[PDB]
Formats: sequence, C-alpha cells, structure tokens
Amino acid sequence: MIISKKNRNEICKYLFQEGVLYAKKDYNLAKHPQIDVPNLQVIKLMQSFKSKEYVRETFSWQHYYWYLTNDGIEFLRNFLN
Amino acid sequence: VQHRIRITLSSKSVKNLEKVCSDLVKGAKEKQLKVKGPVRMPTKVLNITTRKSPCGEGTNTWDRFEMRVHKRVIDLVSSPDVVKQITSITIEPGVEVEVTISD
Amino acid sequence: TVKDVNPHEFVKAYSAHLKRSGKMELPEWVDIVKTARFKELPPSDADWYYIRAASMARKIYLRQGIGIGGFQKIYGGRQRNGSRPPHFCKSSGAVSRNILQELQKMGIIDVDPKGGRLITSQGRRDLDQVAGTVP
Amino acid sequence: GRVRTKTVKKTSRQVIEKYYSRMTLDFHTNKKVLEEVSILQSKRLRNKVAGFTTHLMRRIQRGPVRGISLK
Amino acid sequence: SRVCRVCGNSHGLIRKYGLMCCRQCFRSNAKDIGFIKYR
Amino acid sequence: RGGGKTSQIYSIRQAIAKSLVAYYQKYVDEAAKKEVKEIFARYDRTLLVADPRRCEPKKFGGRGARARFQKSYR
Amino acid sequence: QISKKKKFVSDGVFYAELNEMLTRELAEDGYSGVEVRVTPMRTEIIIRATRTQNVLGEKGRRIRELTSVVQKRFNFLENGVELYAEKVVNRGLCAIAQAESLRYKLLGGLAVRRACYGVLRFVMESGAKGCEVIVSGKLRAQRAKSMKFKDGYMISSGQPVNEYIDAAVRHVLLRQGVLGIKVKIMLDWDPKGKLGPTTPLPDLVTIHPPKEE
RNA sequence: UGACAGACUGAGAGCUCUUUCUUGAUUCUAUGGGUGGUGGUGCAUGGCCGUUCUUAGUUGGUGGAGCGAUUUGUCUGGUUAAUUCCGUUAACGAACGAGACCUCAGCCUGCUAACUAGCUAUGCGGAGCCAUCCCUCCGCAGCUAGCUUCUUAGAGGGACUAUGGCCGUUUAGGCCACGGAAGUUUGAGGCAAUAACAGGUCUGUCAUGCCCUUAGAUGUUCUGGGCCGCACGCGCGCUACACUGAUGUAUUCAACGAGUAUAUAGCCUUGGCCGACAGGCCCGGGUAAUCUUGGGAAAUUUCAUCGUGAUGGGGAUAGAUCAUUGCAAUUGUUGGUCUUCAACGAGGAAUGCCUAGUAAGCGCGAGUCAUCAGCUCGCGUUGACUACGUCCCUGCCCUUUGUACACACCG
Ligand SMILES: [Mg+2]
Ligand SMILES: [Mg+2]
Ligand SMILES: [Mg+2]
Ligand SMILES: [Mg+2]
Ligand SMILES: [Mg+2]
Ligand SMILES: [Mg+2]
Ligand SMILES: [Mg+2]
Ligand SMILES: [Mg+2]
Ligand SMILES: [Mg+2]
Ligand SMILES: [Mg+2]
Ligand SMILES: [Mg+2]
Ligand SMILES: [Mg+2]
Ligand SMILES: [Mg+2]
Ligand SMILES: [Mg+2]
Ligand SMILES: [Mg+2]
Ligand SMILES: [Mg+2]
Ligand SMILES: [Zn+2]
Repeated sequence: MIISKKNRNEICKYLFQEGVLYAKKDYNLAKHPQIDVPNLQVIKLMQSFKSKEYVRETFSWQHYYWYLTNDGIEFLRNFLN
Repeated sequence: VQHRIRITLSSKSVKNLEKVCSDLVKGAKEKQLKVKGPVRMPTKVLNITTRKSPCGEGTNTWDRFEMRVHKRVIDLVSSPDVVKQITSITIEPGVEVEVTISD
Repeated sequence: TVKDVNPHEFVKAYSAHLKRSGKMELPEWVDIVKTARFKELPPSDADWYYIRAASMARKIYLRQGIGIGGFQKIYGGRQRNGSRPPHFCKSSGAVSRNILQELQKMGIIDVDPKGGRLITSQGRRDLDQVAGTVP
Repeated sequence: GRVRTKTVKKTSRQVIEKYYSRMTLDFHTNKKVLEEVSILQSKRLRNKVAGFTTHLMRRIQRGPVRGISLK
Repeated sequence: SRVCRVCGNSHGLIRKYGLMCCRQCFRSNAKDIGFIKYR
Repeated sequence: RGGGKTSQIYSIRQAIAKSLVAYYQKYVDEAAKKEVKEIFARYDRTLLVADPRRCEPKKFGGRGARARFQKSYR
Repeated sequence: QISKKKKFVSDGVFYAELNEMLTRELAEDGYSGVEVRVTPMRTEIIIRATRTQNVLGEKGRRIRELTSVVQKRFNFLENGVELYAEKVVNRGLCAIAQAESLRYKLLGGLAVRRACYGVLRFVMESGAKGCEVIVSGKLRAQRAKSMKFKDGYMISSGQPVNEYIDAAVRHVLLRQGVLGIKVKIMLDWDPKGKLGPTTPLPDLVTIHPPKEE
C-alpha cells in the first residue's frame, strides 16, 4: 500500500470523531461519501486495523462495516490527541 | 380565512388504511370541518413473475408476486393551524400521510 | 345531419365537395407515395387525396384536439413484417399534414388552444349542409 | 361432490343437540341463529353447516335419529 | 455495469421498479420486501 | 363504452331490453310490464340477464387459457 | 421526488437490508426482528431481541454506534432515525431466536439430539401448539441424512400457514460440511393479540352453552 | 514512488531502457499465514426448485394378533373430486394430507363517498331545421342535484343442493325441475403431506468441506476474437401454400399494465413545424384515475381492384443507398426506400395440445433493453366442432393373487 500521512490523518480524524465507518464494495469511485478516498485505501487500512483487531468488522454483504474498539481508541488517542 | 387543504394517504393494508382514514374523518366531523372524502383511488398492483427455480431445469414454473398499493385522498376546508390541531392523533401502522396545501 | 347519415356516403359526398366547391393548392408529390410505411402500393384511388381530406374532416368534426401524431396513429394499420409476426405501424405524417393545411387554408378547421385541431364554426356549416344533401 | 366433511357434520350434530327449540326449519333463520350461538370464521362454512342442520331438522321433526341426545 | 444490491451478480437481474437484485436474491428476500404472494 | 364489437351489439340489445322493462315497471305498470318480460323471455332469456362468461387467465407453461406448449419426449 | 411505487419498493428494500445486516451484528444477542415506524420529525428502528443490556453495551454505547452507521449509510438527516431495542415478550415463539440458539448450542460442541430437544421442550412448555425441527447435512457420517424432530400439532398448507407458522432457516459452519436448521413453530390463538395471532384457525367451533332463565 | 523526450508496444500503460528529478520508512526483500478464484467435486453438503404424484395418500400413543419382521386401527359394501362421508367394526382416540383457508373474476339501480372519476338537468355558446321559439348533434363553466347508473374500492349481502320430484339401507348421497347472476365445490389459480431421487444448481450468493492455484496467478484490469464458425440429424416456434383470399380506400371497438435529477426537459411522450420514409427542431405535461391515453390495436366490417396463374399467394436470398442507438454496427444492431421474387400445390412413417369465452384466429403491454422479441410472462377481441363416455392403448390409486425380483422386470 502507498498512502500519505494526509490520507491516514483524514481517516484518523474521522474515526475519532464518529466511531463507525462504512465502506461499499463498488470499487474505484474515487469518492467514498463522507470522506475523500477512492475506497481502496479505506477498505484496506481498515482491514489492517482488523488484522491488528483495532476495529471489529461485520462484512454485511459487501458494505464493510467497521466498528472501532476501545482497544483502538487508545491507539488513535496516542496518534492524534 | 378558511383555506383549502388536502390529505394524501396510502399504505399496503386494507384494514389498516381504512382505520386511519376513518380516524381522520371522525376527527374532522368532531370539529365540524367542511370535509369531502375519503375518495377512493384505484389500487396500483405491482407485479413480478419470476422463474422459481434457482438453476433452470425441471418444469418451467414461475411464481407471481403482487404488491397492492391503495390510494386515498380527503379534502378539508380549513386553516393549517386547525390541520395540525387535528392530525396529530395516533397513526396506525403502515399507513402514510402527506398533507398538501392546494390552490 | 352528419351523425344521422351512413358513415360512408358522407365521405363519398364530401370528397366531391371539396373538389367542386372552389378549389385549392395541392403539393406535387401526391401521386407517388404509399401514405403509410407498412403499405405496399400507392392508393388505387385517383381522387384518394380528397377522400383522405373528407375522412379527416369528419374526424375533426366529431373530435377536438387531434394531432399530427394522432392522425398518424388513427390511420396506421397492420404491418406484416415478412416471416416475422405482423404488428401495428403508424401511417406517414407528412401526408396528413398537407390535408390539415388544405382544410386550414379553406377554413374548414383550425389550430386549437390547448393543442390540436378544432373544427371551425363555418366548417361545421359546410359539413352539416353537405351531409344534409345525402339520401 | 357435495359431501359435507367431518367438521361440518359434527358441528351439525353438536349444535342441534345443544340447541333444539331455538332453531327452525326455514333455512335463512338458521344462519343468523347460528351466527349468534356460534363463532366461526367463514360465512361459506356457516351456510354449509346451516344447509345440513336444516334437513337434519327435517328428519328429526318427523322421526327419530342417531347420536344427538335430546331431552 | 450493474449488479445485485445483494450478491453482486450480473446475471438475471430484476431491474423493474429499481429492485436491482437478481431473480434468486429477490425470491430469497421476496416476502420481507413486501411482495406478498396472493398469487 | 368498452368491450369489442359484437360485445357492444350484445350490450346494446341487453340495455335496450333492460331499460324498457325498468321504464315500464316504474312508469306504466307492473302487470303491463309482465307481458313485456314474458315476450322477451319467451324469445330468449339473454336479452335481460347478463352473461357471466369472461376471459380466464392464462397459465404459465403454454400460451393459452387451457392449452399448453407442444410436448416432445425426444 | 419519487413515485409511490418506487417509494414503497425502496422502503421495503430498506426494511430487508436492516433485517439482514442486523443479523451479523446482533447474532450473539438473540435477534428476532425489527420494526420501522415513521413519526412526525422522527423515524424509528425497533430492534427486538432477547438480551438487551448486551445489545446496549455499557451505558447505551452499542446502539450509538449502530445508529451512527445507519444514519451515515442511508444518508439520513442527523437525529433523523433513532433506535429502540426491546425484548420479545415470549421467547419460545420467535423461531429466529430459537434457530439461533440451536445454532450456538450446536456450534459449541453439544450433541445434536441433546441440542434439538433442548429447543423442543422449551418450545413445548412455552405455549406453542407444535414444533418441528429439521437438521440436514453431514452429522457423524459423510453421506447426507436429515433428522426431523417433532412435538404437537402443526399445519402445512392453506392460508393460515402464514398466520400461524413462525419458520426459520439457518446455516451452520461446522467443520466438514454445513448444517441446515429448519425450525417451524406453531402459534396459539390469543384474541388479545399479545402472544399469538388474533383470528383463530378456520377449523375451530365454539358451541356456546344455553344460558338458562 | 510517479514521471518528460524516443524506441518498444496498438496503447496519451513510464511495463522495459538512455536521462536524473521527485516522494519519504507509506515499504521491498525473506520466513509463516492470509486473501482471491464463473477453478474441481451437486457423488462431501446447505439452501431452493423439479420430479416421484394432481393422484389421495401417510404416522405415532394405548389395546389386539405374531417367537418374529410386521400387522390391526387405515375396513366387507354404498357414496364421493377425495383415507370425502354413512356405516361395519379388536379396535379407541388423536396428527398432517383432502376439505376448510387466500386471491382474481361473475351479482347488487341496496350502504360509505368521489370535480384526479362520470352521468343528469338547467344556463349560455356553434350547426342544421314550420326558423321566432323549439327538435337534434356539439363545446364552456357552476351553491344543479332530495346526484352515483356508468367508473373506482371499501364494508356487507348472496349459494347451502335450499325447494320439489324420482332413485337410494329412503343414511351418506345422486339424477331431474322452477327459482336465481350463480346449481361440474360457480370458474381459475395460490398454498399443498410422510418417505424419497445419489433429479438440477459449487456458473445466485463475503452459503459452503475437501482439493488445486497464490505473482512468471485458474486472481483482477485492458485490446481484440470467440460463444454467431457449417456436409449433416433433432426440438419449441415464426411466415405460407390463397378467392372463407391479397392489395387499396372508408368505417370503429379493449384490457392488462409502463414511465430513476433521467441536467440544464430528462423515462413515457402530447401539440406545432421540417421531412416521401427513416427520423429531426421547438414550446410543453406527468413521480400519474391528473401528463402520456377517456390507450383511435388488429382480426373483423363495407367500397373497389386482382379471377385459379408459383399470379398481385409466398417473401427467403442478395445489390444499391439513408437514418437512428451506441466510444465503437465488421460476421450485415435495428428501421426505412428501390430492386432480386427463391423454395412452398394441405404435406411420409409417426406425433402434440385441447371439453367453453375453451381450442383456434388477432393484436397490445411487461420482462429482457443504450438499441435488438420470431421468445417467455400477462391482457383483451372474434369465437366454435365434438364429447358428458370407457379401460382399448399409455399411465396413477386401492383390494385379492403369484414371484427364484429388492440398485425391485431397465430384475
Ligand atoms: Mg444430486
Ligand atoms: Mg442440494
Ligand atoms: Mg403393540
Ligand atoms: Mg405382544
Ligand atoms: Mg399399535
Ligand atoms: Mg376450484
Ligand atoms: Mg449459444
Ligand atoms: Mg419450450
Ligand atoms: Mg384490408
Ligand atoms: Mg405478396
Ligand atoms: Mg402422448
Ligand atoms: Mg419489449
Ligand atoms: Mg407359478
Ligand atoms: Mg407357489
Ligand atoms: Mg435377493
Ligand atoms: Mg426382461
Ligand atoms: Zn443476486
């Protein structure tokens, strides 16, 4: 994966402000609603948060629901705040 | 003073719609409105034919679904403050109400 | 009057009517066309154009707001597509148009508010009396 | 193909046992009688039952009869 | 360039009324979307 | 309004007959209407009473209300 | 602006998308259904389940995440749709929760015949006119064979199937196959409407006794 | 990590190179494990469906018989669409299936209403007329209705074989006759049992075990071809072999349904103009009983023209051209125009469906759809011959009977 600090931050802000995140499977939109991303980056960094179990993931028929955990709030709190 | 308002109401269920419309109607008659309805409108019948097999063999057998949508309207000769004086009572399940201010 | 008479002889009277009741203009392609895409031959009639006019005249007599497309639709018909199943095919519209401009330039009809073509009060007079002059 | 089934026939026997002097022979009386002495969920079953109890009445009103017990 | 809202399959859709499901996903979710089958 | 062509003829017959009997029954007399009904029902009964027959829906597995696709074993 | 046909279809699709997504989320809470209510200035999602504080999380947090994800996913005006999550008054009748309970009991390692009657006698005591269970797949042998378990009455044809049978289907992920679980449960007539449906079965008659005076 | 100039490659893919800027710990490498697969196995499975099976059949609890598998209940007869009932009765009492239930259609001048539906009457307005008024057809609006027949859809009612007759253990019922809209359960469907089949589907699924593949990929994306290639066989259909017809005028009547912000009018498309046609340009209407469309459908109906002729039946085959959809029409998308005018003389052995608004004839809508409907699913229009039986053939259900069969006579 190749991602900027900027893109990491604009997702990290958004998760710490909301707590949930929703993707879609339809790929190459270049704009996921509510953030600025082409949906590869969100799906895959959130996958990596899943691998490190910072977010619980209920795939729910190709819509990628990611619920942040209090395990991950400490991570993000130690990242931006 | 007394304006002309319309109430557009539709649902999926016969009983439930007939209960809601009669509730609004007797509400109107309690306040002695100039009320005209409930005019019944023809029922729109969405239909689908689907081959009920999921693989495509055996006897070609289809199944038909139909959603009926029942359309109703009532005319009220009132002021909208009276309209919200009335139309705040319980609305029964599944029925849908979309009051419109007319000419 | 017009409703009181057989639906054919009114057209037979009226076809000779707007032949002999003065005359008018007539575009110079009347003799080639099939008058509808699905047709096969030009009409056998020599005075087919006048009978077209008479029929459309009573259409407008007894209805208001008939269009360039509605006249196409009411004169279309069955199209045998070859080995394919036959269907419905609308007739040609530019034949109907110049009929409408003939009856318009004669004042038999005129364009309608709200769209369409309505009979003219005096065109009504023309059709009613020509129908009264039938058996 | 008009044979009444067991539900119809045994409601017939039970109702005409349980209520005799409050039914009559004229069909159309019996319908409403049964509407007020019974609870059902299909007006066609209701007529189906009345149409059989009426000639059960016809046979009883002349002679004796099977199972039903009348005082 | 069109798939099910359900299973992401591009064959046998039911595009009428904007269901955007395939004929099988529509049977699978048929009676809860509200296609009560009187007949 | 509606129907086909012969269907409309057969509606006109019916509506003329039924309007006649209604008009006599309400405005001439019941007994005088009796002769009219007995003449009409003497000629036929379908002048006065509608026909319950309709087009019945076509069932899958063959074009036709009561037909089916042609069947092949081999 | 949208037509009413499209309106009703999209609302039905929303209902179904919830009914499904709320399952993977509320699997380990005993999900049974959701009702959507349209109110003035508000829309409501009535999750109904069998354990409520663990669907709430601690101090109503989990419902907060769920309401946020619904808001966001369906693009609702904020404060638009809110969740209540109540408890099914009776638990032996909602076949979804019983099938799910059989699912966890059967996943955990509990024996199949033990698991099915652990559902079955519960359904019998809890006031149901009958119950059927079918388990199908590869249980202790490769060749597929299906076991049926019963107790009490049951209907299978005609209209009152829809008004009396609460039936569920679930798939289980046992290693070396998948177990299909059908659970059919008969309801009983409650004219109140509270527990079983209101209109009784079309074959029941009540010959009233002849009050005497 | 991305890249400018050129080769390469079609490629304005920086893949690979000459050229060194750019970005900065996001990686790359290697060790496990993942992930993904319209990959395999439907014979490892779920699920759903089809079929056995459109028939009427199946199973416990207690009791009887038997050492036993099993049997009884579930039946000798009568009746039935029916394991539907009467009844007989080592059986008694119960569960599914059948029936009941649901939907559409048929009836109501009875009820609730309805200017998004619609008569009716009056007022004017047009046209004809013993004309001056009237009488007839028309259009417009209403504090016209002691309007709702027509239209819509709610609640109900109605039909139960009720009455009568004959047959019947005068039981279950059956046949007949008035009456009624309805007397095959009124018609048509929906749902539909136990046990199965090694029935179909891993090519519907982030349904799925096992196995194969995991970067030089069966992953994914792109360009092009392919599924459509034709000695030939088979299956469902379309068009015809004409005159009970073809072509050309005129005449006029449905129902089902269908219509995404579709962006700068945009799916259905009205009206006006341009156009021989295809089709274009303009101002519009409708998220719909409002606009399309009160759907002006054909077949059919009259008037001629063809006059038994492979003819003007028939319209395959091909040439030339235009237009629309599409980023793209070639292996002709489709629709026109003009031309070519092919085989087909009522069809061999055999075989399919069908018992009343049914077959057959006719068109329309919908799915598919950027465009392509000879199909499939629905709708209406015209509308019959024969039959009301039988076990002869092909089967299904039950009983007795015989069996050396049980993957069960395809033994
Ligand atoms: Mg198989
Ligand atoms: Mg299977
Ligand atoms: Mg025993
Ligand atoms: Mg013993
Ligand atoms: Mg026993
Ligand atoms: Mg029937
Ligand atoms: Mg192919
Ligand atoms: Mg076929
Ligand atoms: Mg003709
Ligand atoms: Mg020809
Ligand atoms: Mg045969
Ligand atoms: Mg189409
Ligand atoms: Mg022998
Ligand atoms: Mg022997
Ligand atoms: Mg042997
Ligand atoms: Mg042999
Ligand atoms: Zn799908």
